This record gives sequence, structure tokens and C-alpha cells, in this order.
Amino acid sequence: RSRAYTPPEDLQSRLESYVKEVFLPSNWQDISLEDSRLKFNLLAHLADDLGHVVPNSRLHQMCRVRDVLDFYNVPIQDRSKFDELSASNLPPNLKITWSY
Amino acid sequence: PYMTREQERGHAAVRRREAFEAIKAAATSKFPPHRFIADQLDHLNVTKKWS
Amino acid sequence: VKKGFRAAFRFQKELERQRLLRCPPPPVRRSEKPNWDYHAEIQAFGHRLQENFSLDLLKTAFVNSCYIKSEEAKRQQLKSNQELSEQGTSFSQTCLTQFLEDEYPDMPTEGIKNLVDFLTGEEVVCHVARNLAVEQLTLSEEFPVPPAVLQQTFFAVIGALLQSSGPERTALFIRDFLITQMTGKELFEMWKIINPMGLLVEELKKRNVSAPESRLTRQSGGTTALPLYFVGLYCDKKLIAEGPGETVLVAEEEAARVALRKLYGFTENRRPWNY
Amino acid sequence: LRNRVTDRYFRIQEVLKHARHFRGRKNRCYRLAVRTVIRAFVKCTKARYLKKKNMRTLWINRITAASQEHGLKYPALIGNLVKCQVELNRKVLADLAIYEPKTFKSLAALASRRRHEGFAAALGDGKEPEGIFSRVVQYH
Amino acid sequence: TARGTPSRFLASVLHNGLGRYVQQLQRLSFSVSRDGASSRGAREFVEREVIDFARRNPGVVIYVNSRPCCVPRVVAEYLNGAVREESIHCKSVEEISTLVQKLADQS
Amino acid sequence: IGIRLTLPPPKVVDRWNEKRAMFGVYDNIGILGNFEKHPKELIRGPIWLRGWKGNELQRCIRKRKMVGSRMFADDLHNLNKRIRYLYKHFNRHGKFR
Ligand SMILES: [Mg+2]
Repeated sequence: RSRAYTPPEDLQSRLESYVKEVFLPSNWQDISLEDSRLKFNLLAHLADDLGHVVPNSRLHQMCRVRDVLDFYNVPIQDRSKFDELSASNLPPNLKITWSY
Repeated sequence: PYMTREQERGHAAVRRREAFEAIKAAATSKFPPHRFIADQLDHLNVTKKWS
Repeated sequence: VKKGFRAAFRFQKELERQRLLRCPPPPVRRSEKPNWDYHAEIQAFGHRLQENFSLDLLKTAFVNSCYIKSEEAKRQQLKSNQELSEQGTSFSQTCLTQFLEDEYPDMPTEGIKNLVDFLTGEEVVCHVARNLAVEQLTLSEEFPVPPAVLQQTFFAVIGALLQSSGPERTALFIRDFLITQMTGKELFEMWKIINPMGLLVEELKKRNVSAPESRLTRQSGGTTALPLYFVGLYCDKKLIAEGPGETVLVAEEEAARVALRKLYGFTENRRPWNY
Repeated sequence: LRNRVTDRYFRIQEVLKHARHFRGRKNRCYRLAVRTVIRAFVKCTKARYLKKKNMRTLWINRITAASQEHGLKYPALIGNLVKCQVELNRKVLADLAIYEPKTFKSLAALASRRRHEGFAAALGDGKEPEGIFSRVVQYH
Repeated sequence: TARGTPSRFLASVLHNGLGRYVQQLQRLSFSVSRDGASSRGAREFVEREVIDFARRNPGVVIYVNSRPCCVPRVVAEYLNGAVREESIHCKSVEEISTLVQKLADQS
Repeated sequence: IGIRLTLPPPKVVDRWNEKRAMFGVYDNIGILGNFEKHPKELIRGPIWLRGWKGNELQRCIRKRKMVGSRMFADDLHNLNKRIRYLYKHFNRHGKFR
């Protein structure tokens, strides 16, 4: 259970496969998620699979399948600032310590 | 003098009128400034921390 | 008892400051205080001076022989410094004699030896190496770093710059740090002599000029506790130098010194060092 | 006392670090040290005007002395150096007077030469050739 | 005032412009609270500006300590062994950048 | 030198006390409990200032008429003199009129 997310490379076909398995026509990226059961099944399958869930703050924002598609291909990367600074390719005269 | 008083009359009335319409216009265009969402929310950053 | 915390904290730290001024602690070396990364700071010492070193070689330039011995005294409960310091002081002696033979061709070689033995003295080199952060990087036994040791490490750093990047860059290094130490200093503040009159006499024999007559040019307050004399020194009734003094002997010796500065090109008006 | 003042040693000490070098009780007793410290700061700012003034009269004393060594007087030197378009100022002329007295002697020679051309030019009046050092360089 | 204060003459450290120019600033020591409202502008300075600054002059070795402080400081140390401790307490990133460049530029 | 030499004992504050954790609960008992109570019926204090705010002359008048009959003798007397003083102050003294 770690908030790091790295989007898959077969995400188009997986997501499309889930859209067919919840249903199916062409132009499937413009399917409205107005039906609430359809949205719950689609995002519940994706959360079960990818381990990455659409938050409550964004859950109303996807009204098409394309928006879920655009959500599941942002890399949410989670580590401490000590691990972000020390990995940002420091010059040889910066030294950072964490008295924590 | 370069002119008589009859010659100078109204030779600069337009520029004087425009100048005062500018003074008048800056006087009658006074109002409170716009208030923004970004400023009010930007006060939340006083408790921005590291992770 | 006034409630609160902030005035008691401020007052607590002012008491700490008066404790540090009344009884200050003995100075600890810099590597035994917070914020020290030895490797990072050797690299910084390289980039600071605007040259490159082979870093291991500069690392051995800071490692003394006293430090290894007291370190192995501490083991029972490293290349030394001496090779690089030998090369560095040999080279800096010959390059200082190159510069000072080129820009002062009339000097006696006794004078060049005393100039070079000033610019590589303990006072000069220890004054330079405490402001280039050499002392902070010296691995020595005792603190503060004793002046013979620090002289040795400074010339070790010159030896490491020599093996790093050749004789020309070290020539510019020595030019920019040792030669600039003779700016604003008179010749006989560096090359001390006794009996300048005899020295001036011998030098005038070497140019095949006659012995100079010392000859009182100007004076004032002769019968007071504050006289002033200007003794001149003539050669075939043309003066070579004239100097003031509180007595006549003082002014004559000093006129001898003015003449010696004038023979050797080391006047106060000489063409400055071209950097 | 609901909230009385805790941080009062430091207000006093803000004043008294400026008084530590006075005499008498002005160096210790805040009530006396405040009047003297205020009064010291007022003098300290009005003394900027007098620093500038006294430097200038010091320079005029030194230029006066050094130019009297060459027979000139001070108005003659300054006037007839302006008239040569040598716009050196008093600080520099006083420093040349002390440290470079041959340059100062040659400036006194240039100013007395210009002074004589002023005399000879304003004596033989009418259309004549101007003086050599009397010529000016026109800037456009 | 001038009679209360000490004075000195205008100087360099080792004839600092004659031969070559040497940056007189050896170490900076930032100390920055992780959670703490006073070292906010310090935090945004370490994240944005300190790496660029550390590259623009490599003769300066920079230590960011990041302990729980209640006032953040920077401690400039100089080649002649002077130490200037200045606070970056409740300063913006731009104000800290001008302060750090101020400490860099001087001796 | 009225400044203390040692810094005082630390002030240990429990932010997750019972009082602090439950502060503010039932301030909206009116607007989401069908208006059966007002929030001013939540406050406890003197009986003459539960859900009432006044300046000092009004606090004294209200205290006298609400509880003054069972006040102690010289407290009642002090309070009568305070109303008499504060009367003569608010009504006859000040800058603005
Ligand atoms: Mg004036």
C-alpha cells in the first residue's frame, strides 16, 4: 500500500477491455458515465486492477470514458522530500541532511 | 509679444478642454479594486509543510 | 514572577553569550565542528582557486607525517606530505628566482635569495595559507596547525598543482599568491642588512665608479632635540642619493639605502608588477 | 496584573549599548542615558554636513599653502585652471599637492601662464591672435 | 555613532584582485524546519533556488541541515575565518535569494 | 532586575483533551435539530448574562434587577454605587456628543 503510480503501457487496451466487459461500439472514448452503476463498475474494476483509485475530489470530473483515460495516465509519484532533493542530481557542493 | 491678444484667443482651447476632461475623467473613475479567489485561497499556504 | 517564556529564553541566551565572552573555550579545529564534509570541501578548495587537481593527489598534499604517526598511536588502543612538499618548495624557489631575476636584473643574487626566502618564509606562507583554507584541510596532529607544518602543506599543495597541470599554471599560482605579498613593502623590509654603506661602496666598486662622498645637503634644528638632516652622496660631484634623518649618521646610512634601492631598480617608483 | 511587561531588560539595553562610553551616570542610568543618546544621534546626523564642509576648507588650506609655495594665490590657481579646461577638483589638487609636487608645480606653472595670457590679452585690446593656452576646445 | 563603534581601513583579504579573483565565501549553512511556518520561504528556496545557486559558484560548499528549528538561519563562513550568521526568518524566496547573493558577493 | 534567571517549566497542553476534542459540538442544535433549542441555551454562566451582552452599566443594571434581591449587603451597596458612578460617567463625560 504505497501511493506511487506508474501507468501501464497497455492501458488503452486494458481500459477498453474493461469498457467492453462492463458492456462496445466504436468511438468508445465518448461514452457518458451518466449511469451511476456503469461508473461504479468501471472505476471499481480499474481501482481493483491498477491499485489506483479516482479520489472523491475528482470523481464527478469524469463524465466521459476519455476523462478516466486521461486520469489513469498521470504518474502519481510518492516519496519524501529527502528522497526528492537527494535524487534531483545535486551538485557536489550541496549536502542535505534530515534530522528527522 | 509674438501675438496680439486678439490673435491668441482660443488658440489653445481644445487642448485645455481635453486636459480638463482627463482630470474630470480620472476623478469620476474611482472605485474599489477587484477581489480574487487566488489571493484568499493563497492564504492557505501559511501551513505548507514538507513531506 | 512574570508569566511567559520569551523574555526568559532571550535572557537565557544572553547569559550564554556572556559566558562565552568571560571564559571562551580553546579553539577546536574546523573538522570537529558541525557542517563538515571533507571530500566536498577539498573539491571546493580546487574550484575556489580556479584550477583543477587530481583530487587524490591534493588529498595527499594535506596529509602530514605527524598525523599518520599520532593516528597510528590512536590505532593501538596513508602517503605522507614530504615528497610533494619537496617538489613544491624546490619548484617555487626556482620560479620565484625566475620572476625576480626577470623583473629585477640589477639585483645581487644575495638580494634575490633574501627576497625569495621572504616570499617562502613561514610568516608570509603561513599568512597566505590561513586565508586560502589550507589550514582547515590540513590533517595535522595538534591545533592550531603549527607554522612549519602549514608551510609544508602549502608547498605540498603547490606540488600537487604541479603534477596536476604543469609548470605554467603553478607559475601563475605562485605569481598570484606569493608575489603579491611583496606589494607595498620596501626592499630592506624584506632583505634586511646591516651596514648599507659598505654594501653601497662595494657595489660602486663593481660598476667601476669611485667611492661616494657623503655631503650634508640640507639641515634644520641642528641644536635641538628634533633635528632634520638630508645627507647627500656624491660621485664625482654628482649625487646618486640623498636621505633624511634625525642625526647625521642616521641620514647617511639612509642615503646609502636610497642609493642601493636606486642601483637595484627597487625604488618606490618602479614599474609595478604586470599581472 | 493581567499582562505586564516581561521583555524590558532588552529595551533598556537597546539604549544603553550606545551610552557605554559616556561619562558619569549617563553610561548606566536609562533616564539620563536616553537624553544623552538621543542628543548624540542628532549630532551624529547633523555632522554629515559639517564633515563635507570641513573637508573642503581643509583642502582649500592645503591648496592655499602649496600654491603660496610657488608664489600663486588660491583664487589665481583655481580660476586659471578652470580657464584651461582642467576640471580637477579640490580633493585631487590637495592630494597632488602633498603626494605629487612636480605635477602640482606644473599645474601652478600652467595656471600662472594662463593668468599672464589673461593679462596680456586683456591689455592689448582689439582683434589680435588669442593666447596659446587661452584657446578652448569646443564640444558639440 | 562613529565614536561608539570601531572603525577600520579599506582592505582586501590577500590582494584579492591583483593576481586572480577569489570568492571569499567558503561555506553556507542553511537550517530549515520541515514543518514550520517560519521556514516556509527557506523550504521554497531549497526546492527552487539552492541547486542553481550551488552551481553558479562551485567554490562554495553548502550544507542544508533541515532539523526542527523555530527560527531558520544561514551561516556564511569566509576564507579569513569570519562567520556571519543571518536569519531567513519569515522571508520570501526572493528575499532569501537577494540575501544569499549578498553574502556571496561580499568578503 | 525583574527578569527570571532560569526558564520556566514547560507548558504541557493536551490538544486532545475531552474538552478540546468536543469543543463546539451542539452549536448548531438550532439549525439542524428543528429549532427546539437555541444555542444561547447551551451557555452556562451567571444567570443575568446567559445569552445577553451589554456594556458595564448595563451589566450592573441587569445584575441588580435580576439577582440583586439576594445579593449580599455590601456587594449590593458597592453595586449601587457603581451604577451611580457609571451613570454619572457615561451620561456626563467624554469627548463625543
Ligand atoms: Mg560648501
